[PDB]
Amino acid sequence: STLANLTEVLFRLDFDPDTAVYHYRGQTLSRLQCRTYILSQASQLARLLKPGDRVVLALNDSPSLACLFLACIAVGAIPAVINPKSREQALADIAADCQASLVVREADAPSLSGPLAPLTLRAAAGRPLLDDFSLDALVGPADLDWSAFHRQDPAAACFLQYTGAPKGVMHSLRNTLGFCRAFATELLALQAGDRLYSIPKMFFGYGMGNSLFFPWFSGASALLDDTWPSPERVLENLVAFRPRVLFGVPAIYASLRPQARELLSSVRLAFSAGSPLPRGEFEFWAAHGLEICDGIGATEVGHVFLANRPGQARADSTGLPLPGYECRLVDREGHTIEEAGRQGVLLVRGPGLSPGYWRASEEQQARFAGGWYRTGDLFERDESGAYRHCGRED
Ligand SMILES: Nc1ccccc1C(=O)OP(=O)(O)OC[C@H]1O[C@@H](n2cnc3c(N)ncnc32)[C@H](O)[C@@H]1O
Repeated sequence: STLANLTEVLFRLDFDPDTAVYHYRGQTLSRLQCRTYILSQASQLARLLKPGDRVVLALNDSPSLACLFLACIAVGAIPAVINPKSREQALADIAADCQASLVVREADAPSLSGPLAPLTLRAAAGRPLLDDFSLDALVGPADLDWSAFHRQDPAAACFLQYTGAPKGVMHSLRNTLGFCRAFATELLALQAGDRLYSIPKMFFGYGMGNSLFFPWFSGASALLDDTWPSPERVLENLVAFRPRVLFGVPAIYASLRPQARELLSSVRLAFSAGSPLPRGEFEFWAAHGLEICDGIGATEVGHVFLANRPGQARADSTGLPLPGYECRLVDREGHTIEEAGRQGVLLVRGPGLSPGYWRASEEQQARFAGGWYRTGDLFERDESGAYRHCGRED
């Protein structure tokens, strides 16, 4: 296989550079604007990080976060995005687990300490559209025409996602493009220019796909918001941004019921993940003319791998495996279940599957045994081949 770089690959995708990619605080950035800034920032990060160095980003959703993440990948660093409001010990544990060289935090955040503590840098106060994260002062201004991408095997780790003792899921160029194609192209068929709004943030793998990657991958644009998603703020964003595609979770759709008319003004594709979408929620929204598509993803599988298809969703159901994925149910003795209406543990293989955990015991890595990911979820299949969640194994 040819050595490649995920950021470089995204930049080569054939979409109009003048179209929007990210929206933030009433402002918009084009593909070209972000690419220029990412390359400039990469030229600075290359003075600080060697290929392979890990980076933890403890930041609220913003274009600067998304661009910094891709600039890290551009230089061969391995970033991970975590909750900016993580307790100090939790951030320390993650930074220690991936042996991070650098942590980028919110303004006024404390410095990391302890054995092999990473360098801590801070975002600027005032929430600028584009932030240098003190790099101008630390390593000097950026180069003007940087393009020194670090190219590596497409199966090698290029970023981490942390969902007990923290476990970092490795994601590679190959399986990232894999989960993007299966979900953004094959399931949702996102179109260039589509305005996307994910309420879940980029420290959740669901939100990272929705907001960080799919805009680049499909030529769409995403609203990024660094404040918490109170129903009041979600409503403000809906009215201001008018997204065509909404990524939520079941409780969010419940909370949006009083604002159904405003949501229906612009939302044509409504997705729900994270936990099962109740029939009552599906049917409330159907009565207002909105189909909600329930699908399951997991960090170890990159994104959604089994879902209701737009135009064909059904209540009280998780739908069908996405193109490229294979799903299997096993009984308590490990035997494959062929019958309908019989629950078992769901295993999955396919394009989005992670190559493994960054640092783990053999027992932890055994969740990936045999080229499948063992979800730990109990599911049953009906005669049509559709799946329904039934709980967690024990
Ligand atoms: N990482 C993701 C990317 C995309 C979309 C979701 C995720 C995501 O949730 O990733 P996590 O690793 O935090 O959690 C995975 C676990 O969450 C549960 N689950 C998720 N979606 C559903 C659903 N629709 N119905 C029923 N259970 C669901 C299930 O227990 C699963 O094992």
